[PDB]
Amino acid sequence: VVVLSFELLNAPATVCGPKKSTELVKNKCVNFNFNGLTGTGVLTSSTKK
Amino acid sequence: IAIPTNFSISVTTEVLPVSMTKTSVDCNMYICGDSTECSNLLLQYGSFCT
Ligand SMILES: *[C@@H]1O[C@H](CO)[C@@H](O)[C@H](O)[C@H]1NC(C)=O
Repeated sequence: VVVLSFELLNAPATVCGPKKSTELVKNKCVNFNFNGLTGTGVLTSSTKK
Repeated sequence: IAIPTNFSISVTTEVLPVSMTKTSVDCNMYICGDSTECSNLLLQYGSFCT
């Protein structure tokens, strides 16, 4: 018996799933996915810290 | 009997509201946003938003 325990936080990812990354596209209503954070919107360069 | 011999003139200020601010809401971007997976599910709840 193998028991796996998962933890999903705001920390950087260590164990991650196999997916083929694409090129970043800005100023366009697209569907994104960053760390399991799928959504819909436009991407714009930021100035936040 | 009592009868006045002089008088004064006063100015009184009273206030009362007339109107408020006009507001509007959009259900499809408040309840869901840009998620099309729950737009179809909100469509199954009838015509509350109308
Ligand atoms: C009535 O009141 C005004 C204001 O105080 C004053 O100027 C005037 O002299 C008064 N009238 C009399 C008859 O005293």
